[PDB]
Amino acid sequence: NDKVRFIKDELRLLQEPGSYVGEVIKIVSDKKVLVKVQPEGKYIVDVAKDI
Amino acid sequence: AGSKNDEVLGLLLPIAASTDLPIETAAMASLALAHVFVGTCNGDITTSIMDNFLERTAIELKTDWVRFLALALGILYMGQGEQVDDVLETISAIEHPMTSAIEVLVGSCAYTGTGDVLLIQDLLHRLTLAYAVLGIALIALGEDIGKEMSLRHFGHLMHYGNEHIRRMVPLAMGIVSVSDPQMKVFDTLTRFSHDADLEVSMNSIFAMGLCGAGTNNARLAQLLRQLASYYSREQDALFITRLAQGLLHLGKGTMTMDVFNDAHVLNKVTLASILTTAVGLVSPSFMLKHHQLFYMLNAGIRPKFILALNDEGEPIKVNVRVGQPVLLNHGERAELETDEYISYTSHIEGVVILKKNPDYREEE
Amino acid sequence: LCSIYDKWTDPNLKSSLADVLSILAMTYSENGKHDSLRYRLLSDVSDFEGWGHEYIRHLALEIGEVYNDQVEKDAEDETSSDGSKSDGSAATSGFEFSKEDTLRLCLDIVPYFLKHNGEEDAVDLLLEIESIDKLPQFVDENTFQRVCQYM
Amino acid sequence: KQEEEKKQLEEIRGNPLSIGTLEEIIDDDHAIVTSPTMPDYYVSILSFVDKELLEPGCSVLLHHKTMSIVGVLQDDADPMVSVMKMDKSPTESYSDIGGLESQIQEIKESVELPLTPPKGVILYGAPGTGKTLLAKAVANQTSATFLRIVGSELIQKYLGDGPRLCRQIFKVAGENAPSIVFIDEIDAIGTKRYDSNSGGEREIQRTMLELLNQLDGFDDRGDVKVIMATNKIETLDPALIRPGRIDRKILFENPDLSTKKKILGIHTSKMNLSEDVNLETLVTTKDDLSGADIQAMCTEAGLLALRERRMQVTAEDFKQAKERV
Repeated sequence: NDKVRFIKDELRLLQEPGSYVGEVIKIVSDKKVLVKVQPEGKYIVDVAKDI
Repeated sequence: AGSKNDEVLGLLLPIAASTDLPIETAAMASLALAHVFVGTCNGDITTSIMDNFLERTAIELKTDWVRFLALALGILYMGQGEQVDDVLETISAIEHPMTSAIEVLVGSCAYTGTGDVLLIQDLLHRLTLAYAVLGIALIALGEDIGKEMSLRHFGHLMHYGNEHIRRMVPLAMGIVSVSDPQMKVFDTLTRFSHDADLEVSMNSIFAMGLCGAGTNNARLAQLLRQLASYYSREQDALFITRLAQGLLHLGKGTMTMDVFNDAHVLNKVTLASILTTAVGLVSPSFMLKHHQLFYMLNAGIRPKFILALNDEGEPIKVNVRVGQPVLLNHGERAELETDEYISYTSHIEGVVILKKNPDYREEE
Repeated sequence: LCSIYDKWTDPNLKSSLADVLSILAMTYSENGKHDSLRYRLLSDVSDFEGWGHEYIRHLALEIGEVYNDQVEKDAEDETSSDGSKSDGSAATSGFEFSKEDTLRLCLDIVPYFLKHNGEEDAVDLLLEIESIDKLPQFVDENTFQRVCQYM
Repeated sequence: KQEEEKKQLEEIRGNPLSIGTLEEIIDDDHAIVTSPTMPDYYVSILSFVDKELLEPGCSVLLHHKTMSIVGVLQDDADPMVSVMKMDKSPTESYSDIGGLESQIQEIKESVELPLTPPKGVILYGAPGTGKTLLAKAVANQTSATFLRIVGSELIQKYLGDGPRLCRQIFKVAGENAPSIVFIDEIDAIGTKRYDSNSGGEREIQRTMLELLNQLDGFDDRGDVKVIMATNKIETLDPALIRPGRIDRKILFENPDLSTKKKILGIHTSKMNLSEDVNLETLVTTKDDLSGADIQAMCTEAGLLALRERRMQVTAEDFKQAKERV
């Protein structure tokens, strides 16, 4: 089972929308980090709750 | 101020015990008794208003007789160290924007300059209010960290939507305007004159004469030439422009308000008449009381002043270097002069008794 | 000659014997904390007019710093007003906050810069030294006017 | 409390929403926007904050919806203007710069003198002694709002910023008046090239010409003035010069021995020395250096006396330091 679940586990992760690497341009007090997406332009956008 | 006496206190303290602003007048009597004992610990008034404020004498319900007594002790103690402590008991007790700030502001003049960076620390929080806006004007006196950014922030403080500050600043401007004026808002006071308020106009008419009082154009440029294009759109405007254009030319348009003078020393004569004019001088604007509050500034108003003196040391022919007005004979007009000729000790700006090199020696 | 050196609180007198036996203790080969330093604590003049040996440089600045915070920061906190006019204030005044050792070691250093005439610059140092040994004995003499005006 | 009062104003928006650029603010309280991803939509603010707070062609609060304008978004990406050194009664005065007085009078008579006439000057010559130091001198001596901008700073390849950038500068020039207009190092927006087409940048001229349109749009009795600092004389419009408006070209040259000596006497004494070091000692051995190698002689002298392990520098070190730097 060690594998089994674990193996299975990745399949989940093997299903992604994605994770955008992005270029934070800055934040504001808004807690929306002002971010240029790498190919895209900037988007001031909330963060991960843990960051 | 300069004559200070217990008598009008002893007059106005039972009047203060009688506590009536519209009759006893005791409210601003405390404010006058604030302009009496300035810069000294007066044990009587310390207890007197402690026997007024805390006792909440007679009519006091209003925040009025609360505050009229507050700043009353708030002027007097100044500079005494340990002996200033009971002044907060009348001030910082009752909760207002005058409250948690003055907790250490009674030290500001008692510190005679401060050693702690605490000044900008806490005061910024309430800032980030009219006399909280004012709170930093004391910070520039003794601490180097709180002197600077006020300049282009003043009219920006004026730029804040609330008249609370928008009345505060044009009143807080005049003293600063003849010290470190806000040049653009001079035009924006014009633009905002009628903008959301015609009392802003009333002030944007009136307070232009205030800032334009004895200082004219130069640093004050964008303010005053509007008072020349201000004449009458209204008889009240025509009245307040007549306030303004009188204040514009107040002192023949040549005067200056600088609390500090070139001797490396402060003045609490003026500083006593400042915040009294803040609760007063309310005729065109909020905190309104009555007309005659205009002239309380007369304790501190200066003309631009250089007294050049020879080895007579009192008015005599003698001259500094070039003026505007000329080489200055005694009591001729100028300000802030490091000139050629020597004084008796520590040549500085300002009033200087001129002594001359014996080789070229001259009265000048 | 060790017992004439016993009572050490002097602002001046004990000086040279604490210079003499110490240079004698320095020529004794002791350049560190030794009989020499015990003299340096107790030299309130070791070499003032004269030039200091390796004696002053090492042994002063060892306790010249031990002196520093001994007197310095006693005055940042207090219940009374700031400033004192007393020459007898070493910041051992009231309760003892300061070793006269450190004091007189510095009260060599205080003369050591009494001759130096570093008045204007030494202010903020002497403020960040805050040695009420120093500035009274830092200038007891010379010109009081301009020297101490830019103080 | 106000938290939610404000937060509801946020709760309006939804999120994360899209940073996106305006194109045209329109009074419909719509406006057409600009996306780096290039959806560009004629769309409305969410109105509490103001259209006026922003400009057509500025990055603004936009939903992901139509990129509906959410409200005022900075677009803090730049300052309040293009790229500027904003100073008022600036540090440098004619005294601090050593004797430049030859052209100080040029900047004096043009700017200082009329303030009681031409609208400004052209700086040329060398920076760090003549131009930059003169730049603030009468600007300080008139004590007005000194706006320092380099053509490389402004070197805008985007069409219309270079003018808008300059306009953002002219925005300050009009409101912040009295405003000293300083313009540094134009090799790029100021070279009109040969043509309006085929690979030559209009935004060169378009920056300049509108900068010039706004330059030629003012002349004074001495209140507000302009400064042109750069080494390329003829790449620029004569209307940019416009003889009669800027007739002052201030072209600095290596400070002459006394003007040198003033920068010397200033910068010699301000690097510690041994009285062996002397002005005419340092004057004479020079080729007529700039005011900098004056300093630079003095600067390194410390380091060469630091190379001598001494803070009080010998006369040779300066002589070395100059003949080094």
